[PDB]
Amino acid sequence: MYLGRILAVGRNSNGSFVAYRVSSRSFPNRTTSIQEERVAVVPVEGHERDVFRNPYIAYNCIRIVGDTAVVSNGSHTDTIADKVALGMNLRDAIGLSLLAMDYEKDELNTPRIAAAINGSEAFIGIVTADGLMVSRVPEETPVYISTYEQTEPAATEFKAGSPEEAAEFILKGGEFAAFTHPVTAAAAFNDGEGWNLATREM
Amino acid sequence: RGSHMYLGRILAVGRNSNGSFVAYRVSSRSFPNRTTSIQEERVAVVPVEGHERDVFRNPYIAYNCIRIVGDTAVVSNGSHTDTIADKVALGMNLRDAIGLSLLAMDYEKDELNTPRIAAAINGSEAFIGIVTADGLMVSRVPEETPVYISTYEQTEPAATEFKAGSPEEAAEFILKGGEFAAFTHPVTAAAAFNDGEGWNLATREM
Amino acid sequence: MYLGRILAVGRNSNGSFVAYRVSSRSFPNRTTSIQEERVAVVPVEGHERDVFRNPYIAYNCIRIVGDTAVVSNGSHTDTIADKVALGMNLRDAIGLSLLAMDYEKDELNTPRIAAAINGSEAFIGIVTADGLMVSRVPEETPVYISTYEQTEPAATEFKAGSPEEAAEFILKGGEFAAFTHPVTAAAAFNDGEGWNLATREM
Amino acid sequence: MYLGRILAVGRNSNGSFVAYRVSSRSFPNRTTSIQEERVAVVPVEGHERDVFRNPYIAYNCIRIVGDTAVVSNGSHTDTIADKVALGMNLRDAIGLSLLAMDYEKDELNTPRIAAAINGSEAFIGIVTADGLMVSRVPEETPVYISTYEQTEPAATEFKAGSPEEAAEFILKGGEFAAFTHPVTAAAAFNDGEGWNLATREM
Ligand SMILES: O=c1[nH]cnc2c1ncn2[C@@H]1O[C@H](COP(=O)(O)O)[C@@H](O)[C@H]1O
Ligand SMILES: O=c1[nH]cnc2c1ncn2[C@@H]1O[C@H](COP(=O)(O)O)[C@@H](O)[C@H]1O
Ligand SMILES: O=c1[nH]cnc2c1ncn2[C@@H]1O[C@H](COP(=O)(O)O)[C@@H](O)[C@H]1O
Ligand SMILES: O=c1[nH]cnc2c1ncn2[C@@H]1O[C@H](COP(=O)(O)O)[C@@H](O)[C@H]1O
Repeated sequence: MYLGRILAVGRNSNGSFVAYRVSSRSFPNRTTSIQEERVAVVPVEGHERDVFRNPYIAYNCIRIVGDTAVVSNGSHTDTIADKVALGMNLRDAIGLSLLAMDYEKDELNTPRIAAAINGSEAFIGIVTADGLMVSRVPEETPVYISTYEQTEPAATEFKAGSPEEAAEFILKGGEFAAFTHPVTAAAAFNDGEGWNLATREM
Repeated sequence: RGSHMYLGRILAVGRNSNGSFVAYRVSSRSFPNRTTSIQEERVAVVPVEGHERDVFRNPYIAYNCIRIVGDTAVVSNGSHTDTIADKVALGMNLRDAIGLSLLAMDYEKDELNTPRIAAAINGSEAFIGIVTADGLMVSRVPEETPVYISTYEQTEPAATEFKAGSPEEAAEFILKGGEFAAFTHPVTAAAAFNDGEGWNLATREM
Repeated sequence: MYLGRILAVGRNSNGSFVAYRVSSRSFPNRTTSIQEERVAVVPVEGHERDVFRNPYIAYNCIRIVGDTAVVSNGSHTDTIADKVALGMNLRDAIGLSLLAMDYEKDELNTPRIAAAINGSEAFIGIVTADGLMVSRVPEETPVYISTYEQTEPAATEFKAGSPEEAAEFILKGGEFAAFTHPVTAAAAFNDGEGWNLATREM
Repeated sequence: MYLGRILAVGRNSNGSFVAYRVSSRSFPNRTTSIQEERVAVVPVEGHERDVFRNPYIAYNCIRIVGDTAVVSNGSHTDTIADKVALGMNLRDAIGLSLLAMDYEKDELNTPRIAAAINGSEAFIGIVTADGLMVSRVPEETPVYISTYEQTEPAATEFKAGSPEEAAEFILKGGEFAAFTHPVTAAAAFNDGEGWNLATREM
């Protein structure tokens, strides 16, 4: 039931997207913030100092580089987006970044997850204490992955026609309604005219 | 799927009640004139006498398929066997050695985008990996069971009750034993086995 | 004369060490903090929010993993230290981490610098918009490198017999006295009985 | 005076190029062969079996991928070219390939050298038992590097207006005339209308 941090990526009849949701037990005092071409997970007012207690709770969860949208549960969002910006195919950008940064060094060896999608293809990846996996996202269906339990891509009928709807869906919609401890969500959606961002709170 | 019993190159890795091992088998349709050769701490896949020039026709048919570096055994379907073994020798955990090598070398640029597969195992752990046109995967080998993977069809680790108590038996098994008997076009096989007193090598022919 | 962030690594008659110094014009309100097996560069009281303005000003500058000391001007200190901890020679740990993380995406394409040293060898590295370099530290002499100007290893007669002295030296000693805008420094020293840490302020 | 394998890269008033020269003491029975978009170093008739004695003597020394020319002293020519073809900037393609493949495991720890150049930029690299280096080629001057002695980029007034002239020059021209044991050379030249290849023998 508790999947921790979750991300979804893919395309539906309305367009392409990436969605992100923070689920948390020990660090629930966080929200999402939209800035230029990116969405950051940051502490809510009055909890700024939490970033000094744990180095894995504040980071950009979404980055937009040209026609590409990158989503992840950590600072590797920037590592991956930067490589894409400097010229590197999606598979290698995710693969190299995850191989180098590796799983998080906390009490649970929390995995680093990520995905990236452009106009022609998409990839999803994860690195844990047991391995590294980067795979092409099925053209026929959107998928999601999480840091706990669902540490493997899983198909999902992700319905959404805007970033607002995408963020809401991963937060409280469909099968995601059953995953516990929701805190905040964000998403990027491209209906063909460019990437738009949005966030949703409980 | 089912009607496609040709798996191409196959490797197996794991431990059983007799010890730890890596096994390799060459299955081939277009390059069946090859054999395995044992050299110092390694086993190479090479053309049989009279076909030496094939290496100049295709750069992926001759290579070391097994390398032993200290307590570690490395197995793969290409020259990345050396890339990985070298990193292990210079100090690099198994997962990263395989991951970095496969990420860099990538799938083979032939008519089928033939994947590069590999595995490595030491006294405490083992990892298996593959890189294809659709991705990269390196995973810890289950302590409870040996696994195998191939370049075609079985491009994902699969459990196997690998019975063997020596490198000779391991090579024979992946060549004609158990479920491997059903995989077509066998050519030659090799294996490394460690019963606790060190890695020993062997090859088997049809 | 402004070298930005500086690091030194090597051995002298007293032992082996790594030293780090923060020089800064736009973010001078920072100090160094010692925690378990590491030293972090963090904002001084009342400036915590600066970490949300620039993602490159707060990070562990020194990490100790067993017999190895790692020093760097960014979060790649952890990326490198983690690889060393999981088994990876110094050259590759630095090489892989810098190749993946790359130079910083600010107004100056600020390079990422790093060094690591154990009982038998040491390496130093840098990645800029013009390249990547990782090299063995000369056994005969300590060296230093910075993010601006001295973007290449340079020999230095680094005198010090403790982490306190090492931190002081890179802050105000020898040729470092001429490098401007000093803010805070830290160092790790091993006289043969283990790595000890220290920080020094102006 | 013996530099082993040598490569040059850069641009002059006539165009851009990469040049390669095999110098050898123990394996002089080799020549260069032009194939589709590539030049291979192979044994001369009657010495085919040498490839089974040493794994580092036969390989593609030049690969052309679209607007990019790649040159190297080993099979990493393909590793690098393939990454460029699949989308990867020149610096990272060379950096990743050299980091992974490393120096050659022979009696001399022979380095792996490489360079790549397209319409807007060029990079040169080397990996030895002492390190890894990938750097931007100066826009103002061509440079060369070798496996022995000149294991660092060096400026060269490389005169040539065609691949034939480029191959000849690195083989017997200018300062290269002084480097001993020449065997065979090859080059790729782009005067603006595409990459053309050529080889030259003593
Ligand atoms: O948003 C996040 N991304 C990545 N790791 C996180 C995040 N939030 C928490 N963690 C890590 O996961 C552990 C578990 O957090 P929890 O499951 O929410 O209680 C923490 O101690 C952190 O180290
Ligand atoms: O032993 C091998 N290892 C890796 N690739 C191979 C090997 N043998 C053949 N190949 C590649 O796989 C393609 C198919 O070989 P085949 O399946 O035997 O017909 C060839 O064109 C080669 O590029
Ligand atoms: O300690 C540091 N490590 C890495 N980058 C830094 C650090 N301090 C500042 N920077 C970056 O360098 C730029 C210039 O900083 P300044 O030279 O101190 O004014 C900043 O805008 C940051 O992006
Ligand atoms: O063309 C080449 N590229 C890379 N290494 C080579 C080449 N030729 C020879 N070598 C390596 O360099 C060593 C010395 O070659 P030599 O200097 O020509 O005698 C050999 O044993 C090989 O391992």
